[PDB]
Amino acid sequence: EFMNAPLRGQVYRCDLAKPWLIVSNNARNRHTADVVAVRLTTTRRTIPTWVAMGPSDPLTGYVNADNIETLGKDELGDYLGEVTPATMNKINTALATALGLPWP
Amino acid sequence: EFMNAPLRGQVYRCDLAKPWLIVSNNARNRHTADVVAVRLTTTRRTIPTWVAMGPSDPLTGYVNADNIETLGKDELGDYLGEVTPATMNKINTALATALGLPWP
Repeated sequence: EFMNAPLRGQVYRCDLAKPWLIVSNNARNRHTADVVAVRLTTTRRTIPTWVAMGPSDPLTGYVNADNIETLGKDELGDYLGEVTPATMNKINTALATALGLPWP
Repeated sequence: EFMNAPLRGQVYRCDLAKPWLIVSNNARNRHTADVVAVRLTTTRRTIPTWVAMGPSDPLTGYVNADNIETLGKDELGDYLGEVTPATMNKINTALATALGLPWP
C-alpha cells in the first residue's frame, strides 16, 4: 500500500474548496493515482441529474451528477463522511442519466 | 440558440491539446455551458475501461473511460469526427464499469 485508498460514496473537501463525492469504482480508487467525483452544492434544483441529500446522510445539500471530474489523490482534503446506500442508488441513476446511458 | 451544441459521440481537440470524446447527454450539451467528456489516447491498454477505436471509426487509438472530465464549451477546439454507434455501445459499458454502476 503506497497511497491513499478512497472509497465510492465518500465525500472529501477539495480545492481544484468544495465537497466532492467519489463515484469511481473501488478497485480503480485503490490501485490508481486518481479518482472520479461529482460536485456537492448548496444550490437547489429539482432535475433528474441532481440528488438531494436525505435525513440519514452525513451532509446537507445536493449532488450535481452533471459535474463529473477526475481528481488527483493529492487534491483530496478533509474526509466529510459517507453517503447512505439509498442515496447512492439515486446517484447511480443520476450519473446514468447525465452520461446518456441506456440504464436502467 | 446562444452557444454551440456539441453531440454525444463527437470528438474535439481541447487544451485544458488532446482529443476528448463527448459522453454527456445531448439535452445537457445543447442547453448548458459545459459538457462531460472522456480522454482519447494513443496509449494502449487491454482493460475493461479502455475501448480501442475500430476500423470504421474516424480516429485511431483508445478511449480511457476512467478519465472523465467536465469541459467548458469555450475549451472545445477542432472537431475531429464522430464515433460509430458500435464503438459508443462499448464506451457505454466502459463508463458504467468506471463509475461502479450496476449495469448492464
